[PDB]
Amino acid sequence: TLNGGITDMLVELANFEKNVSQAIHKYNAYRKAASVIAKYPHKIKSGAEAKKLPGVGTKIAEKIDEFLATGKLRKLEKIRQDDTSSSINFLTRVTGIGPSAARKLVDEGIKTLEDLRKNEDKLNHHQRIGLKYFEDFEKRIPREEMLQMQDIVLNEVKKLDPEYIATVCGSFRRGAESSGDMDVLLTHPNFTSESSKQPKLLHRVVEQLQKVRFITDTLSKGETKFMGVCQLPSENDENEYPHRRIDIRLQPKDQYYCGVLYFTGSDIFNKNMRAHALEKGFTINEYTIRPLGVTGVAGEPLPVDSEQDIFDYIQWRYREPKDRS
Repeated sequence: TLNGGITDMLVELANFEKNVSQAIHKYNAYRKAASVIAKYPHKIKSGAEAKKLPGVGTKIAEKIDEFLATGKLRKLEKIRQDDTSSSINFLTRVTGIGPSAARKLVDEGIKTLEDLRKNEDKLNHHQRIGLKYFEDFEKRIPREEMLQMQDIVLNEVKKLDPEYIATVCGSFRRGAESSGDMDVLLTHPNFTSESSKQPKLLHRVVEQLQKVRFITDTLSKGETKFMGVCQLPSENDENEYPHRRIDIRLQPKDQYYCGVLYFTGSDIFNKNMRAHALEKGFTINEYTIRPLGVTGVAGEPLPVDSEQDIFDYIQWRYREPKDRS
């Protein structure tokens, strides 16, 4: 280009006056300056040459002049900041606050982490702890620490009851050098899809994990899923281990490996695996795999005793989790 940087700036400016301002006659103005400058066959070197062109006003020349000196524009910086549909996506980075809540805070004035902490009365318990450990929850968890966390969790589970099965899933299970959090899939032969719902099989693990000081906060304690906060034991060291997000999911025995498969995923891998079951005439859920007919009529859930059965069913060779990108 000769003037791309100017027209880019100008069009973005224009779309603000139509989207956000609904001041449509400044849209039309900014557009005019884009078209002419875009048709002007020389490289603009300052704002006054533009002001000549029958569409670049003083204020636009006033705008263009800034862009060619710094390499940026102050007007567009704060507009990119104050976007309602981008400030909503930063508030959702706090656990507990979905877009539902994120909408509820932004147009009421609160849109920043400082302003979130300027009005804690407007946010529930889950959201408050999420807001408190926010920076910690930003951090990655090195594999080293994941391996330690796994030790604690898996040792406590086995001690409680040999019949419990616990698998740490997610990118960790795919052998990733770092993780965002920990997600434990847990089952017990007393809990099946036909059986009567058994919240204490989950409760007992969570409580033991609190007893040994690994679990430090509860965000969400359900009947089949726990969401909370956890922390490695230190001794006493400058900035000890940061607080980590942990989830524990209790699944029915007969639906467990479908769960492990799903939660170990990779998103992309799960999609590709599901499309493929579908090509072979099977449907895969995080709970079951079933024959699928002609129409979307699904049949009876097939027996799964391992991740391997599911691969067998859809005619794939087993994939190591490490190879599930």
